[PDB]
Amino acid sequence: LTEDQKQEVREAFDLFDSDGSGTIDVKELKVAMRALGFEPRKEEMKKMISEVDKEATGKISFNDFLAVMTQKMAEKDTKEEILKAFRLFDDDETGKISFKNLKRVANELGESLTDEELQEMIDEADRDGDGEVNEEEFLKIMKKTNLYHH
Ligand SMILES: [Ca+2]
Ligand SMILES: [Ca+2]
Ligand SMILES: [Ca+2]
Ligand SMILES: [Ca+2]
Repeated sequence: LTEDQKQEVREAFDLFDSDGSGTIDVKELKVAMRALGFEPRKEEMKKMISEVDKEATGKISFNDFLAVMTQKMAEKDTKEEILKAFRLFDDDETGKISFKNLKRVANELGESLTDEELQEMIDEADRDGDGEVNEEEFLKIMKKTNLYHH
Protein backbone atom coordinates (compact mmCIF):
# COMPACT_ATOMS: atom_id res chain seq x y z
CA LEU A 1 0.00 0.00 0.00
CA THR A 2 1.05 3.55 -0.89
CA GLU A 3 0.42 6.46 1.54
CA ASP A 4 0.13 10.16 0.51
CA GLN A 5 1.32 9.32 -3.04
CA LYS A 6 -2.12 7.98 -4.15
CA GLN A 7 -3.35 11.61 -4.26
CA GLU A 8 -0.56 12.22 -6.85
CA VAL A 9 -1.58 8.97 -8.65
CA ARG A 10 -5.18 10.33 -8.84
CA GLU A 11 -3.91 13.66 -10.30
CA ALA A 12 -1.93 11.82 -13.01
CA PHE A 13 -4.95 9.64 -13.89
CA ASP A 14 -7.46 12.54 -14.30
CA LEU A 15 -5.00 14.58 -16.41
CA PHE A 16 -4.33 11.86 -19.03
CA ASP A 17 -8.02 10.89 -19.09
CA SER A 18 -9.10 13.35 -21.81
CA ASP A 19 -12.75 12.16 -21.90
CA GLY A 20 -13.15 12.19 -18.10
CA SER A 21 -14.56 8.69 -18.62
CA GLY A 22 -12.62 7.17 -15.68
CA THR A 23 -10.74 4.87 -18.08
CA ILE A 24 -7.35 5.17 -19.82
CA ASP A 25 -5.76 3.43 -22.84
CA VAL A 26 -2.54 1.37 -23.16
CA LYS A 27 -1.02 4.44 -24.91
CA GLU A 28 -2.32 6.72 -22.12
CA LEU A 29 -0.95 4.34 -19.44
CA LYS A 30 2.72 4.66 -20.55
CA VAL A 31 2.70 8.49 -20.56
CA ALA A 32 0.98 8.64 -17.13
CA MET A 33 3.75 6.38 -15.74
CA ARG A 34 6.33 8.65 -17.45
CA ALA A 35 4.70 11.68 -15.72
CA LEU A 36 5.06 9.96 -12.31
CA GLY A 37 8.80 9.38 -13.01
CA PHE A 38 8.67 5.79 -14.29
CA GLU A 39 10.18 4.49 -17.52
CA PRO A 40 7.94 1.50 -18.46
CA ARG A 41 9.96 -1.57 -19.51
CA LYS A 42 8.61 -3.24 -22.69
CA GLU A 43 8.99 -6.81 -21.34
CA GLU A 44 7.42 -5.73 -18.00
CA MET A 45 4.52 -4.01 -19.82
CA LYS A 46 3.01 -7.06 -21.61
CA LYS A 47 2.53 -8.95 -18.32
CA MET A 48 1.04 -5.80 -16.71
CA ILE A 49 -1.61 -5.33 -19.47
CA SER A 50 -2.75 -8.98 -19.11
CA GLU A 51 -2.82 -8.75 -15.29
CA VAL A 52 -5.10 -5.65 -15.12
CA ASP A 53 -7.32 -6.56 -18.12
CA LYS A 54 -8.02 -10.07 -19.50
CA GLU A 55 -10.85 -9.10 -21.92
CA ALA A 56 -10.29 -7.45 -25.35
CA THR A 57 -11.42 -3.99 -24.10
CA GLY A 58 -8.03 -2.26 -23.75
CA LYS A 59 -9.46 -0.07 -20.94
CA ILE A 60 -7.63 0.64 -17.66
CA SER A 61 -9.51 1.82 -14.55
CA PHE A 62 -8.11 3.97 -11.71
CA ASN A 63 -7.96 0.87 -9.47
CA ASP A 64 -5.96 -0.91 -12.22
CA PHE A 65 -3.70 2.19 -12.37
CA LEU A 66 -3.23 2.36 -8.59
CA ALA A 67 -2.29 -1.36 -8.59
CA VAL A 68 0.51 -1.03 -11.19
CA MET A 69 1.86 2.20 -9.62
CA THR A 70 2.02 0.67 -6.11
CA GLN A 71 4.25 -2.24 -7.26
CA LYS A 72 6.47 0.18 -9.28
CA MET A 73 7.03 2.52 -6.29
CA ALA A 74 7.62 -0.60 -4.13
CA GLU A 75 10.17 -1.96 -6.68
CA LYS A 76 11.99 1.39 -6.64
CA ASP A 77 12.35 1.29 -2.83
CA THR A 78 13.34 -2.42 -2.94
CA LYS A 79 16.02 -1.67 -5.59
CA GLU A 80 17.43 1.30 -3.62
CA GLU A 81 17.69 -0.81 -0.45
CA ILE A 82 19.39 -3.65 -2.38
CA LEU A 83 21.94 -1.19 -3.86
CA LYS A 84 22.48 0.30 -0.38
CA ALA A 85 23.30 -3.25 0.82
CA PHE A 86 25.47 -3.78 -2.31
CA ARG A 87 27.73 -0.83 -1.37
CA LEU A 88 28.17 -2.30 2.15
CA PHE A 89 29.71 -5.49 0.72
CA ASP A 90 31.67 -3.76 -2.11
CA ASP A 91 33.54 -1.48 0.31
CA ASP A 92 36.64 -1.19 -1.89
CA GLU A 93 34.23 -0.05 -4.67
CA THR A 94 35.49 -2.10 -7.64
CA GLY A 95 31.89 -2.63 -8.86
CA LYS A 96 31.98 -6.33 -7.88
CA ILE A 97 31.66 -8.29 -4.60
CA SER A 98 34.62 -10.64 -4.13
CA PHE A 99 34.97 -13.57 -1.68
CA LYS A 100 37.37 -11.38 0.37
CA ASN A 101 34.74 -8.60 0.46
CA LEU A 102 31.97 -10.95 1.65
CA LYS A 103 34.24 -12.63 4.25
CA ARG A 104 35.44 -9.28 5.70
CA VAL A 105 31.88 -8.00 6.37
CA ALA A 106 30.76 -11.44 7.67
CA ASN A 107 33.51 -11.23 10.32
CA GLU A 108 32.58 -7.58 11.01
CA LEU A 109 28.90 -8.42 11.66
CA GLY A 110 29.91 -11.59 13.56
CA GLU A 111 28.17 -14.01 11.18
CA SER A 112 28.98 -17.67 11.98
CA LEU A 113 29.81 -18.53 8.34
CA THR A 114 32.86 -20.54 7.21
CA ASP A 115 34.92 -19.92 4.04
CA GLU A 116 33.10 -22.76 2.19
CA GLU A 117 29.59 -21.46 3.01
CA LEU A 118 30.57 -17.92 1.95
CA GLN A 119 32.11 -19.17 -1.35
CA GLU A 120 28.92 -21.11 -2.18
CA MET A 121 27.05 -17.80 -1.80
CA ILE A 122 29.40 -16.17 -4.37
CA ASP A 123 29.11 -19.03 -6.93
CA GLU A 124 25.30 -19.18 -6.94
CA ALA A 125 25.11 -15.40 -7.45
CA ASP A 126 28.00 -15.48 -9.99
CA ARG A 127 25.97 -16.04 -13.16
CA ASP A 128 28.77 -15.21 -15.64
CA GLY A 129 31.65 -17.04 -13.92
CA ASP A 130 34.35 -14.44 -13.12
CA GLY A 131 34.36 -15.37 -9.38
CA GLU A 132 32.80 -12.06 -8.23
CA VAL A 133 29.24 -10.66 -7.89
CA ASN A 134 28.23 -7.55 -9.91
CA GLU A 135 25.24 -5.17 -9.60
CA GLU A 136 22.97 -7.12 -11.99
CA GLU A 137 23.73 -10.47 -10.27
CA PHE A 138 23.29 -9.13 -6.74
CA LEU A 139 19.79 -7.81 -7.63
CA LYS A 140 18.84 -11.34 -8.79
CA ILE A 141 19.79 -13.21 -5.58
CA MET A 142 18.27 -10.46 -3.39
CA LYS A 143 14.73 -10.75 -4.81
CA LYS A 144 15.03 -14.55 -4.33
CA THR A 145 16.20 -13.93 -0.72
CA ASN A 146 13.28 -11.50 -0.06
CA LEU A 147 10.93 -14.50 -0.41
CA TYR A 148 12.43 -16.08 2.74
CA HIS A 149 12.43 -12.81 4.77
CA HIS A 150 8.75 -11.61 4.78
CA1 LIG B 1 -10.85 7.81 -21.50
CA1 LIG C 1 -9.63 -4.43 -15.38
CA1 LIG D 1 35.02 -5.37 -4.68
CA1 LIG E 1 29.98 -12.24 -11.85
